[PDB]
Amino acid sequence: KLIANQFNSAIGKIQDSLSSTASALGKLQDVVNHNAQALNTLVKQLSS
Amino acid sequence: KNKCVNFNFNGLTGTGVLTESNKKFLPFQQFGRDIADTTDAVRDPQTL
Amino acid sequence: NKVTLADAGFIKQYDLICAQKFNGLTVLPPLLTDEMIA
Ligand SMILES: *[C@@H]1O[C@H](CO)[C@@H](O)[C@H](O)[C@H]1NC(C)=O
Repeated sequence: KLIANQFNSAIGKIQDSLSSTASALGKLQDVVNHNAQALNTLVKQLSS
Repeated sequence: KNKCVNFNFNGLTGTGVLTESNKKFLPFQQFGRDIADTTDAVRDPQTL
Repeated sequence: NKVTLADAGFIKQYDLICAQKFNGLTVLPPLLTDEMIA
């Protein structure tokens, strides 16, 4: 019973931390940012 | 206006489709540029 | 919800994305949709 309660509490804490705008997913956002920056630079290079 | 045609505005030549625009050009403005310095808007020489 | 995309490579029949598209740069969609991964 104690182990079950501890596991449930840990899962609840994980949910609360994730939902409170923790900005934890930096690694997944970096890919999108870099790809978009590369494409925008490629397009903007046409003014030279 | 609404057909894919070649156009020549005061020696500025191009190919594309012409449509009526809502942009607010000032009296001393005649051209509109894009991120890649591509002409996007034009003032008609006669009908303004 | 936490992470937002820029272009998912879906239908773009009709900003920066239009400027990219008019200059010959396009994005292709993944084979496995999110439902299959779920
Ligand atoms: C001639 O040029 C004037 C310039 O303002 C323009 O208003 C007019 O429509 C043009 N055509 C004729 C037939 O006057």
